[PDB]
Amino acid sequence: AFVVTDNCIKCKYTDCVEVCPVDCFYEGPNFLVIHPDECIDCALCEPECAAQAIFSEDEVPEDMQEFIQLNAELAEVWPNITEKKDPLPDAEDWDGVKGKLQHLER
Ligand code: SF4
Ligand code: F3S
Repeated sequence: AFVVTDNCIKCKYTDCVEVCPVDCFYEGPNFLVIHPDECIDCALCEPECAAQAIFSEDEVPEDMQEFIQLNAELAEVWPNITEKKDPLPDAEDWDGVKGKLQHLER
C-alpha cells in the first residue's frame, strides 16, 4: 500500500486520483486517504501530488507513521473519490506547514 501523509491536509489537490488504476482514494473534508487493501502498489500517484504527501508504506517518515493506520481506518468510512477537483482554497498557504494532523477534519 501507498499512504497519504500530513502535507495533504488543508491542501487536498486531488491530482493523485486521476492516475489511480483501481480507484482506491477516499475523500474527507480536507484530506484524502488510500485504501491499503485495494491499493496495488503501482506508485503512479506519488509523483502527481504537488504536496509530496504520498509515500509507499515502507518509506513513510518515522514522524508520520500514524498515517499508515489512519489511512486504513478512514478509508473504511469516507466516500470513494475518483475525479480531480479544485484544490482547497489557500492550499498554497498550507503546503509545507508541518503538524497539520492537528487540523484534520472528520
Ligand atoms: S499506488 Fe497506485 S493503486 Fe495505490 S493509491 Fe497510488 S495510484 Fe492507486
Ligand atoms: S495533496 Fe492530497 S489530495 Fe492527493 S494530490 Fe496530494 S495526496
